[PDB]
Amino acid sequence: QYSIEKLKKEENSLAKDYYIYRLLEKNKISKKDAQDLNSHIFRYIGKIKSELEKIIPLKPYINPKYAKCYTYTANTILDANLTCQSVRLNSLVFIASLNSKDRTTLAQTFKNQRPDLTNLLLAFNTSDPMSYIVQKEDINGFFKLYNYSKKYDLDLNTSLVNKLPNHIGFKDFAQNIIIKKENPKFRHSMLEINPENVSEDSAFYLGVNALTYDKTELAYDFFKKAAQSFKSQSNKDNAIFWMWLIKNNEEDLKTLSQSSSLNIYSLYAKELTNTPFPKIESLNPSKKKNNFNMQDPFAWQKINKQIRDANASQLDVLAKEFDTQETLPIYAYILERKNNFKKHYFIMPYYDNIKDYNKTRQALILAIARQESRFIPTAISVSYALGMMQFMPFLANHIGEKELKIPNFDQDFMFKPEIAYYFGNYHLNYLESRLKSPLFVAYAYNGGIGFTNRMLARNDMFKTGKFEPFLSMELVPYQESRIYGKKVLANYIVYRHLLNDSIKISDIFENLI
Ligand SMILES: CC(=O)N[C@H]1[C@H](OCC2=Nc3cccc[n+]3C(=O)C2)O[C@H](CO)[C@@H](O)[C@@H]1O
Repeated sequence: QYSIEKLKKEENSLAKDYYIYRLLEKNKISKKDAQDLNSHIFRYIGKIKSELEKIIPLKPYINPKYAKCYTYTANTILDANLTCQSVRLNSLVFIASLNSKDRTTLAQTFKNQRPDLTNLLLAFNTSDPMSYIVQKEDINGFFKLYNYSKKYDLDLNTSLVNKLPNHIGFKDFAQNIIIKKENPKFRHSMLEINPENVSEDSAFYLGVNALTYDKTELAYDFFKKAAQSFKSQSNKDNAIFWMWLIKNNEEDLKTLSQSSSLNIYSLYAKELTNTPFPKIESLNPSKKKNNFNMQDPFAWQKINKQIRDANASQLDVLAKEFDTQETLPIYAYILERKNNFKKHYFIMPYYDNIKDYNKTRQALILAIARQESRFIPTAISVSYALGMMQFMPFLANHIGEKELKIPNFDQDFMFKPEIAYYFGNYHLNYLESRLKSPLFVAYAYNGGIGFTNRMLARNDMFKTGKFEPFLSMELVPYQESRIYGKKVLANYIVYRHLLNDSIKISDIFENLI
């Protein structure tokens, strides 16, 4: 392994973070090594933060200007100057902590300048603050209360619900309560939001909301508004698909069958309309090799930043440089960006390691690897998932040390295609044998089998129903996994096709119920 001094000479990157983390967790960083260190951390969040602050806990940070203001409590707040008073009253917990006499006083003080404060102050002098804020139609206060406690739930009138989307907090709020199935009175009130007043994801989610109460008309209008406003074509297609499912206008399905975006919805539309399968590019570079060390994590991280920080002209220079068999995953990575994501790249690198698996298992492996890494051997994620199949270190060690007992096993073996594909196959077997559907497998690869089993046990998920299974696909409670499923499923269809082992996507959907 590389020492801390040798890491310090490399550019900040997720690779460097990973390796610093690995020293940390094996307790190989002294208090003296850890001094100048958070100048060397590319992204100072998560576990590397936790770990480095067990050595050097951070004193900061409260602004030197308001330092005075954090020396008062709910007992001494009326002794605070007027700035200090207003600063501390940013916290709804602080306000809750005050007694009701002090709230009445402070509320008189602020009714002129800060009636936002006044309203919250007076709100916490009632048994139900939300109800007070709702009656005042204080939008800022509504969201402060929502962030403070998710437990307030109350019917909102048309006037008020239509003001809510104007606030930055609305999107997360709506997605939260609709996916989690919380705040039933909020959700029911959101049926009266005018579609004119929302766009993009908010409008999409309000469409899902409307379906759950069997309000198909409002749902369509919500989905329509989502389709017209969405930035990405994939999302636009998701919304058009619903537009069609609800009303069945063939204009909508045709638009969807003709989409440039390859996704489960455009694939399904093409199947229903007898539209041919989309053009999949074919990359067979003659040249066999170049310099590039495909096993070097640091080399990838630098070439990666070059590919993001590159004008459409610098890309052509990289494309030609990496036009080899050895660097085929990079070639395709560059190409994908270069042609502005209009062409469809579905490579099959390191094929010898999977050619003996049945074709259906091959497709799943490839589908997962495409989404997880675009087949970059030394790919590292923000949570330090490793290699082409993006194994979390816990699971990689459990498999390699305990289950497959590989000799001299290190987790950096996940950077090896032969290992990635083999551990991938192993883990996929465990999941397929319990879940069957490759969609369900995909949810569990990403978010674990506990989460997936909890979801399938539910009465209202992946059961029979008017809009099933598409509705349940919209209600998978982890956003990361909800998206991952859709994408891996589309990769699966495509890879089964390229492997001369086609399946109708409608068959996939029937076996979800
Ligand atoms: C390298 C990386 O961060 N991969 C993550 C992957 O990132 C999606 C990627 N998507 C794309 C898309 C186009 C080009 C390149 N990439 C990537 O390199 C990675 O997202 C998954 C969840 O959906 C994560 O589990 C996975 O670790």
